Amino acid sequence: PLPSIETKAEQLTKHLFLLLKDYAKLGAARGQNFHLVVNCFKCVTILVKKVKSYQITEKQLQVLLAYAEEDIYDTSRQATAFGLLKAILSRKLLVPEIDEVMRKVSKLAVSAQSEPARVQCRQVFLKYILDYPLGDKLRPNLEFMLAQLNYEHETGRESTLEMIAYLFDTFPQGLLHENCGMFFIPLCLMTINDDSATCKKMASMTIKSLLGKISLEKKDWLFDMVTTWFGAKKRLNRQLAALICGLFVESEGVDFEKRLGTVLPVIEKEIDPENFKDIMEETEEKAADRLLFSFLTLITKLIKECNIIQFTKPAETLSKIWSHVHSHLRHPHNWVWLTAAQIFGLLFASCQPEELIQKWPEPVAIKFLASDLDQKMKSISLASCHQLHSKFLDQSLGEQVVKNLLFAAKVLYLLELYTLLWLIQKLSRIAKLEAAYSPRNPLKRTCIFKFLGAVAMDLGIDKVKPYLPMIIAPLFRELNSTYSEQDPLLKNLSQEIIELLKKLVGLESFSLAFASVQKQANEKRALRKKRKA
Amino acid sequence: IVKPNGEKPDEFESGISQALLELEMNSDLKAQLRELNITAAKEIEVGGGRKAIIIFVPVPQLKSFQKIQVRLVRELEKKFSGKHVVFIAQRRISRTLTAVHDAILEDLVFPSEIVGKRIRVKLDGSRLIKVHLDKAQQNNVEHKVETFSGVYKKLTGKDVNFEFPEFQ
Amino acid sequence: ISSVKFNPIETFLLGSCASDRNIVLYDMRQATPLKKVILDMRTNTICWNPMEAFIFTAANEDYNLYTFDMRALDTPVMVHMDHVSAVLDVDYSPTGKEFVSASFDKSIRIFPVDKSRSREVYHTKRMQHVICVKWTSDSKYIMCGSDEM
Amino acid sequence: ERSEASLKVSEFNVSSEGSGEKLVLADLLEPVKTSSSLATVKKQLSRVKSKKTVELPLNKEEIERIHREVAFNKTAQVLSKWD
Repeated sequence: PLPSIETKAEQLTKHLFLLLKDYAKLGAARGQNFHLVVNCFKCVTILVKKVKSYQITEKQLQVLLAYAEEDIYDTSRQATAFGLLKAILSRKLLVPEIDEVMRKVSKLAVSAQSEPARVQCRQVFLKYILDYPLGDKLRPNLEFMLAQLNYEHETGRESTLEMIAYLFDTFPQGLLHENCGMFFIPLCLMTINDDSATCKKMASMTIKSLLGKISLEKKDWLFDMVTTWFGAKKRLNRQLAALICGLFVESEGVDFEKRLGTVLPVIEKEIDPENFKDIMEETEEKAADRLLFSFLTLITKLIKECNIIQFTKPAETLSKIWSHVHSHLRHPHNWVWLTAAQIFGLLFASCQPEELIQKWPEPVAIKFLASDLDQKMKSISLASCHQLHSKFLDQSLGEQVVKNLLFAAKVLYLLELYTLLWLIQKLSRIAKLEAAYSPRNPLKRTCIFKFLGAVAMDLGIDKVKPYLPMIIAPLFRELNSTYSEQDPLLKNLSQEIIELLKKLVGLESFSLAFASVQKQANEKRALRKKRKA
Repeated sequence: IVKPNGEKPDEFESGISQALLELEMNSDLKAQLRELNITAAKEIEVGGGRKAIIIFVPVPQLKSFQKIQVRLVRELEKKFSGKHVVFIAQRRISRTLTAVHDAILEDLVFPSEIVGKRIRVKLDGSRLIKVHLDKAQQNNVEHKVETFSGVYKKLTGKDVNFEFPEFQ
Repeated sequence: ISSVKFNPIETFLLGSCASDRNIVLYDMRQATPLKKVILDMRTNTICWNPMEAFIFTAANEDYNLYTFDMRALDTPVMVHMDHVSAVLDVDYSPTGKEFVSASFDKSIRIFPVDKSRSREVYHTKRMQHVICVKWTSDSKYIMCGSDEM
Repeated sequence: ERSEASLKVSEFNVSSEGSGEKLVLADLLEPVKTSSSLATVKKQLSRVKSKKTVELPLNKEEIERIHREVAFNKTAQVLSKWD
């Protein structure tokens, strides 16, 4: 609050216009001249914004518009006039030159290499669409945006989706219905035909935002397009339909049952093994796998968004669906059986183990496991044992397999009381065979060791004792080894697991169990000297 | 595709390896990419906003990487947002410092050959180094001279300018 | 760059000479060079015709003088061939019909613009290595600066 | 014995168009049954296709070159007055 500002405000305006006249022309902002132009546009913006005091007249705003236009076309330098350009838009200047300038800013929002440059261009263009009364010209500015979705570079294509998502949040309901068909179909291509992953994710989110605020009658019309794609001959069209239908289940939420009746017959055809039995071309094998993977992810979305597990009415289709997922636990592609393991993992968390044996209308999924329960749990364990031998095995991959093994281990135990040793012996053989052949690879030993610790912890202190020598037997082998001193990852893991065994089970009984492994080591070597002779 | 000296790969190097695998199996370059691997990848800033990726490849494979240099650069620049990509062999863990610098400079401008070198001493006493490139490949590497100068300054520490003489 | 000269007619234009034997034309308003032409040897000095906006004359190291039309730089308008050493400086008479040239050989010559041979040559025993020459503004006198001080 | 060349599993990491055929925009519009709303959607999409997408910015060197030809033509037009 300075009283000399009002007296000197007239002299300030002349000085700032002279500097803008001199230094905003082409090629006049290199080197030291650049920072003068930067601070010159900032100080002018303050004068424009404060209309209450020493306000800039409307004729002068047209002059400042020309200077700002000359700045943004200068290719050599970075543009510095975006802050001024926003301030003019807030003053509601209505001249024909506004429209031509905004076209350049819209082009710059896509093609600018600098990340801050694209951010500022978007805010100017978005400010222009919402706050100016040009209704007739609003339509061309929207179809220009959709044409920009085919930009060759990722950054420009990402910036377009940023602008589209903002308009979906801010348009009224009526405008959104009129242009629904314009946005939806080209965005469907972006989810499948894009080269980058992050643009595909952003394309999915802006579709969901569109589906959130759209009326229910328009939702049905859009879904008929998806249903038509489901029956399309093209393999890409079918996996596109699964991907788009996967977006509905979030937007519908718990309201997808009205459309759920037609979706199930379509899925059971695709995930059925008979389709993919014989394929002679590597192109079709990848086409088949990407189709199958997309449909299984649709099933996962249905299981979490809807209570598909706790459904009984479409009993005939659910039984066929739930058996095909079991048949895909042996699929060679790692992306396939990982999702199949995720599907079967979702069953095991939902159903308590004592309930299944107690049963050894009703939901089909529970009835699927309950019937032939001994045969099913053997196949699940055997399939999980096969997944450990997969070459594309990781820590994230192993964790899902281990959790499925934990549920199979529990179920077999309570079944015995009313093959756990067979399961432990099978995994113990894998650890023995790997260390002999390739001690370098630690992946399978890590998953097996984590399995042993969790199985013991779940079992009670008395119950681990019949199984204690078998649990600790592979741990002793890796406790001391030639490769163990080189890479102590396995040795440290063994020491950690042993300590929980000492806490969980009595220390004297642990010493009794540990000695029992030690003595059996003594006779086995003693026979080995006889074998040496 | 990344084989560093017993270290974990970085996120940028992992992304480069992902793109290389995508080209290896999906595209029609399998017969060459299958036998090839890189050592490291780095990103640097040149020219007041420009960005350059340097792909460090092992020496015995470098010649093979020259067979498909242009295709890989064209695909990787499109995969990124226009950032300039250069392939350089891994010299520093035989040759003296000057020999290593010369080998780096040869690898840096690969589509064009180095045909001459001049040093001009200005009246103030400063020196300007000019490296001459062949006229046949001028249009291919004409826009990358600032990138070459920035990369050479970052790696070696010397200031170098690039020109195209009329006479061969 | 050795020399730079403003054009007296169409005052926004510029001319220049550099060390790789080229001549470059600039434009002040648009802040960009216009065109480049390369000769056999380096040009020492450039001068604009004060009566013809598109005409300029270059003093070159190959004992010669070249008059150019800046619209068509592919070929020179005329060549002037009386000097026996490198030409260092040129200056036009205000009438625009003649120019005077200094050379490393101890003489100065007057050439008509439309002719290829000199009208006159001036020399003195005490004069050596004429460095700079200016035609006076009333078109009556010539002044020269040499290295005997 | 097959993998998708991406470490993380997602529907966005599938890397489509690697092998097989391409899918154009017309394949989405052809099979669906005709209607007035479908007709106006087709008209809107055709008008969108009519618009021009922004080209990649040219390199600095040819931008400077094109500046040179523009300025030279303007100066030649100015100088032709004195003939």
